[PDB]
Amino acid sequence: RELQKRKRRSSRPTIRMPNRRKKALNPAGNNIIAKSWNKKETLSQNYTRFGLVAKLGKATGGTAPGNKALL
Amino acid sequence: GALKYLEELSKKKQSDVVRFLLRVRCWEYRQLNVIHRASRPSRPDKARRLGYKAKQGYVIYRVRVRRGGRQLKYQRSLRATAEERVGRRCSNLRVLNSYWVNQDSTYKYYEVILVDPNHKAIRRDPRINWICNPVHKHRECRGLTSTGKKSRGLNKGHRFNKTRAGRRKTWKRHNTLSLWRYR
Amino acid sequence: KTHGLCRRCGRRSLHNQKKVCASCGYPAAKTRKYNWSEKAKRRKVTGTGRMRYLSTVPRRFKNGFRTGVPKGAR
Amino acid sequence: MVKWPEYIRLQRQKKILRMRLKVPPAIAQFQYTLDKNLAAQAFKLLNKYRPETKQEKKERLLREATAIKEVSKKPYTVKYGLNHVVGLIENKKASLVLIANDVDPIELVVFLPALCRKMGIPYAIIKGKARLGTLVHKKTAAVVAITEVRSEDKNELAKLISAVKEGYLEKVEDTRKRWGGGIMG
Amino acid sequence: HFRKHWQRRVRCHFDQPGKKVTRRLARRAKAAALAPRPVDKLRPIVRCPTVKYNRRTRLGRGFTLEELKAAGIPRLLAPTIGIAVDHRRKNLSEESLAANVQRLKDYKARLILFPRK
Amino acid sequence: LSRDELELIRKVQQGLIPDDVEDPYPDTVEWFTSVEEKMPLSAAPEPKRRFIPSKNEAKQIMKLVRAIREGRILPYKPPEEREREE
Amino acid sequence: GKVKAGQLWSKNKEELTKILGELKTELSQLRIQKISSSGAKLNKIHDLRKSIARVLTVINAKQRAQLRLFYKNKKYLPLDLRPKLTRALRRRLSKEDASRVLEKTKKRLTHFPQRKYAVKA
RNA sequence: UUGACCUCGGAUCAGGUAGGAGGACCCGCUGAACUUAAGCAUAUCAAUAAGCGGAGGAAAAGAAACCAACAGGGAUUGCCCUAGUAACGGCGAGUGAAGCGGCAACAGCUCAAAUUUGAAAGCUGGCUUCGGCCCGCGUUGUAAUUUGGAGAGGAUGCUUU
Ligand SMILES: [Zn+2]
Repeated sequence: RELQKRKRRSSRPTIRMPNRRKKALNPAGNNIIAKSWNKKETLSQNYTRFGLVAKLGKATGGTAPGNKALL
Repeated sequence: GALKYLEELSKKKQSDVVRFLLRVRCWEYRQLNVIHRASRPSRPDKARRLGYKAKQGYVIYRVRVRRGGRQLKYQRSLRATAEERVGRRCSNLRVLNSYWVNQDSTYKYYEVILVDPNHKAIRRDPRINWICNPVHKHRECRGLTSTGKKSRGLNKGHRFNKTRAGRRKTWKRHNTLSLWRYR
Repeated sequence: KTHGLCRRCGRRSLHNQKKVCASCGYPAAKTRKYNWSEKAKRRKVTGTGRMRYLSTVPRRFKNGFRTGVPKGAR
Repeated sequence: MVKWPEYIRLQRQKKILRMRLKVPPAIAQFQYTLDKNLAAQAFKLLNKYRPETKQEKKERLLREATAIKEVSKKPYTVKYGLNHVVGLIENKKASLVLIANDVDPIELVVFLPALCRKMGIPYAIIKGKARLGTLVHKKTAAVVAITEVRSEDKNELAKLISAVKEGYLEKVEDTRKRWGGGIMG
Repeated sequence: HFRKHWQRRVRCHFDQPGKKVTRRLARRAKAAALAPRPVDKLRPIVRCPTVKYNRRTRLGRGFTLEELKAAGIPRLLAPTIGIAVDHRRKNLSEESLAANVQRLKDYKARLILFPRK
Repeated sequence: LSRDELELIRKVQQGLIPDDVEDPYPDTVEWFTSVEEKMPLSAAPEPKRRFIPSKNEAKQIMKLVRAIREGRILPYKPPEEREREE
Repeated sequence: GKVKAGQLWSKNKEELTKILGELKTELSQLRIQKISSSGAKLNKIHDLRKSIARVLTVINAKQRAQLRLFYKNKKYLPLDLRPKLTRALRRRLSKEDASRVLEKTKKRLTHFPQRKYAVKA
């Protein structure tokens, strides 16, 4: 708190952190999945459009109609 | 080869050979310093099964600890006190392990295998360089050696219900009032 | 006087006979600090001074703790 | 009067303690060591069968490498190393075993005379682990063993074996069982 | 039951939807890393221990070595192609063996394995 | 001999006096080592490596051959050539 | 009085030393005579101080560059010529040391790597 | 006389490392009293506060000397219910878990006990023309192989870099 009060009255700049995440949220590359991945679609909808299974476990909630990814 | 025989001999500590050798060594250690560097392990089978290697970066340190109570008993083990005293003398080393070597009427003697984390022979070996990570700074002070693991009750089962994941973390988990959003 | 100037904290709290500071404990390596006084801990906390070096660390972290010069520098 | 240093006094008092206590027979057997002549004969044979140093090994390997650039029998050497020699004794491969008498953790070698007696390998206790060390190009050697030799001196090895089993084993046979030391008198 | 200082140990959960968003983004990151692969591993069907739950079944930890050998899947290849292996479990009966073997051949029937290079 | 050494001996001896037995220092009876073991203790097979030339030395020699072919190391010269050269 | 930086970058050591000497002498004389009737002398004094700072910076940079050219293949560098980082960053395991594996692990990873696959719906 | 070994020391010798801070969360050690029981001492407060030691971005725990009595489960951690149940208690005040079940996340491994013995095959330093040369550590054991729901050695024929 005293440190934050000090920086408020200090002429030293506020060091803004960029939002660099450790893990990327979208697949990338020149492979098949990367050129057909919709960044505005979820994992289940993307794997539905691919024709693949996303989760091999037991269903844990209700799904949207035409899920086809949560086996 | 010979280490099997030494293990069987170490299992008979009141036999004539082992009793004679223990008494002569106790006399010498009593007249040495409290915490003194040991050139080689007096029990090579025991040190070898605890992870000691005849390699640059490995050090033995013999230490005597006054035995008896602290009728308030010290909940800290005498072996834990030994590792802590040696760890302060060798503040640049990491305590790997320790083992009983001798006992007298007023002292109990232990040997502590230490490892240098800055030696290149240790930093290049994938079997020991886990100790080079800074999360292993002073393992003897946080109950992370063998005596620390025993005294904290870190065992599986119904007998170790309140201590198997940490006693104070379990107590904080049981004494926390969880209020959700939809009540 | 009872208390003289201390070298570490700069206060007139160093006992003239015991030669021990009542505010920081100057001959001891560790600075005197107690958890029953939060006000005392916040009067000498990290951030109440000049920060000659600790204020330069976040900018060096932001660029990855890099060395060298930009390309084309003179 | 004058004051002696501490470690020298510890050394001399460890002498007197190890020689004037009632020593158990397994430790008291190590005070009976080979004579000068038999140790000289044994070391003549073991000096005939020394291993190669690092320089000779790299030199020989360079010779084979350039011979390949431009046939052998099994090498016969003195066998050393405590666990290796114990494994050789247990499998009845060793022919003669020489055990040093000044191994500081003496537990590493107390069972060795009894083991050699049980499996039937002739053994002898020699003066100096540093002597066995010079033979194998190391600083020290707790025990050395010879298993088999080249043809041209097999007879000599046999005589040496017989020598120790007539010159050391029967002189030790009665005193290998008795406690040593004491201040009676 | 407020005998102790419960004020210092009240845990609220105003970060429940934020943690749900964090969990979904972690699953998305797992999807990004394992792009054609499922984010989950295949797990066997096991029976619930006690007599109260003996009637129902659930997902286990990993397939038995006998189940993998009977399905025709080698032990060392199995963790690298999305199957979980448990060396502690035993079959003990011919009915769990057949069920999990059927599960493994059903998984094999619907798998697109790519060559190494 | 001297009194101090004998005092030390008596101290460490009193540390090793079992007075509850009639004979604290009996003669050793070889109840186990008197019988001889005629066969080895291990019935394990001998590895083929103990009958064939060394494979580690073969790898080392091939590494040396690769080093000579790259000119990285100098080849073999017999010691009399090194003596007459120097 | 005022000197640009690139002109200082072009010159060599003895030259930069003689501008350093003449600037210091001019600053000393102007500080002596500036105690009376300080008019435009103040701006010149400030500019001269900045000029000495620039010259000292250029000589220090050239000297450290030459010292780094000396220690290009030597194993140990002076502590002034080593990267600072942090104390913990200087003590952590190196990239070559941390990425090392055992031979058994390398064999297992060589012959049984993680495979690419897809379960079809 | 000379040279090894072992042990104990010195050096403003070379290369390193520790101390302090911070301490919300974490791992240990140590450890009260008020208060409640309309008095109070067992109990409670509380294995809390204060005090001391030690880390990190998380820590700790962790791949069963486990749970179970099953048609069985299968490292650790955390959420939900279990459950104010079992159990213990001036059986008063009260104290108070765990297995199963649903979920989140999932990942497995390294040594010691073996003889490489047809070849210490291993490693720290110094010198470098940077390619390979010396001293040392080490046989009282450094590499490879193996870690008990395993494994080794031979034989065998496919399949892998
Ligand atoms: Zn002060």
